[PDB]
Amino acid sequence: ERRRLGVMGGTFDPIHNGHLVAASEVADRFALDEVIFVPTGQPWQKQRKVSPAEHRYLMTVIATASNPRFTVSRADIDRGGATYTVDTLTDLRTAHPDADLYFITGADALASILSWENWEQLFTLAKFIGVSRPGYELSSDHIAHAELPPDGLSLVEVPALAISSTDCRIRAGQARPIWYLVPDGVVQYVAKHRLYSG
Amino acid sequence: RRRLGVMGGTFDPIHNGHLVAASEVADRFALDEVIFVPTGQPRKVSPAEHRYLMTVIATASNPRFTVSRADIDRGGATYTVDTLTDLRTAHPDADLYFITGADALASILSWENWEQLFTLAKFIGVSRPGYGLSLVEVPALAISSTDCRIRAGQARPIWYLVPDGVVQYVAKHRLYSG
Ligand SMILES: NC(=O)c1ccc[n+]([C@@H]2O[C@H](COP(=O)([O-])OP(=O)(O)OC[C@H]3O[C@@H](n4cnc5c(N)ncnc54)[C@H](OP(=O)(O)O)[C@@H]3O)[C@@H](O)[C@H]2O)c1
Ligand SMILES: NC(=O)c1ccc[n+]([C@@H]2O[C@H](COP(=O)([O-])OP(=O)(O)OC[C@H]3O[C@@H](n4cnc5c(N)ncnc54)[C@H](OP(=O)(O)O)[C@@H]3O)[C@@H](O)[C@H]2O)c1
Ligand SMILES: Nc1ncnc2[nH]cnc12
Ligand SMILES: Nc1ncnc2[nH]cnc12
Repeated sequence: ERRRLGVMGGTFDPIHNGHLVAASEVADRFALDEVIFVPTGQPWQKQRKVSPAEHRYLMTVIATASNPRFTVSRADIDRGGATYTVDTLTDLRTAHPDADLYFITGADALASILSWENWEQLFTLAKFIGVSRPGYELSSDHIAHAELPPDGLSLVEVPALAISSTDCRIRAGQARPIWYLVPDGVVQYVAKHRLYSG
Repeated sequence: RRRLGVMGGTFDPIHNGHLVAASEVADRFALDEVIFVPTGQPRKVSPAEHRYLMTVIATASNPRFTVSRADIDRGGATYTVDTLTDLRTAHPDADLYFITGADALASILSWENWEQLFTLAKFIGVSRPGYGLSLVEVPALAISSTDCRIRAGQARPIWYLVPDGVVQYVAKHRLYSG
């Protein structure tokens, strides 16, 4: 029986309960033995100043610590240059050569992955799961510009992804509470390091 | 004057969406405290003691949240005019703000003694996005107690939907499984 590993890729600025719900749901639905959270090292620059990678890594560790089936990888953080998912999966394939990999991320990010990165490598390395919030309307036809390999892509709606990291950052900047949006431990970490209150 | 939130609901189970909503309303309306009030109840509803205890577990860590037994101890059906009359007596010099799901509050004119309701408190309805009385949209209310019960019954996880402590409470008392 091959091990089945989720690879949960995100910038996580901050990680929030929506991400955790999504990973837990996908792990159960796809019978995953473990979910490996991989915070981005250097996410693509958007028109936005991302917290230092070490802060995002620690928040992800804090958030996932209590789950026996979650862990955190530094694979992207400890690779120089912009983060690309072919590289993420090559590294994890190396560290887990006998495992079946399932890469999990937001539906919108998965569209970007498929539009820029090489499909031959991507679908040789893993299957893909796109998770989306209520009201987000994307078809599997629209997530790619062409037909995808057989069982290569699944899409999963997760109601708790109504919670967004952007909303958490704005609230923190406005000195509005992020209790219950964001895990205990992470709330206090955000505040004492003043990550968004600047 | 002191400003008190009154967070009314059946809470079967209480979940992180409820906690998010109460936290936002308390901040937005500068409430000194939010009192959670589990509804009295006779669709098989979990016994009132279990719903009360889950709500206590869920709110314990917040210095400004507490839980009242006023509805479950009254006996018989819950009417909010009774809830507010009880709390008005318990806190005679407080401005009350009654908070619950906007879908519930939509029928307030059909609730018992609506005339007295609007003299006793201000009303705040919290809703998920896409939705006298103020309305507050709360993205986290995409999480619903119905979804939590369905999952638990199907032996699917409710981690992170429901607070720590409440997850394990639900399972060890087999509330929805079976
Ligand atoms: N165009 C790109 O940015 C791009 C290109 C190639 C590869 N990737 C990979 O795509 C993944 C996401 O990168 P990002 O987080 O930087 O994209 P993002 O553009 O910051 O976020 C895009 C959307 O996806 C959601 N999201 C991101 N990761 C998620 C996750 N693990 N679970 C659920 N929802 C998630 C975000 O919600 P929140 O804000 O709530 O997370 C947001 O709504 C990373 O592994 C990254 O290496 C991204
Ligand atoms: N005659 C009356 O005076 C009268 C009549 C009806 C209701 N009420 C009062 O209305 C309140 C709701 O009763 P219910 O909970 O039994 O209604 P419900 O019909 O069980 O649920 C109605 C909707 O409201 C949501 N909800 C309930 N309480 C909430 C809260 N505190 N914050 C956010 N969403 C909430 C539910 O989501 P979840 O399932 O996720 O909570 C559901 O979507 C109680 O205080 C009840 O006494 C009074
Ligand atoms: N899935 C899980 N199993 C056990 N303990 C947990 N704590 C948080 N998530 C958990
Ligand atoms: N709003 C809050 N203030 C202080 N400690 C808390 N713990 C959980 N919620 C809290």
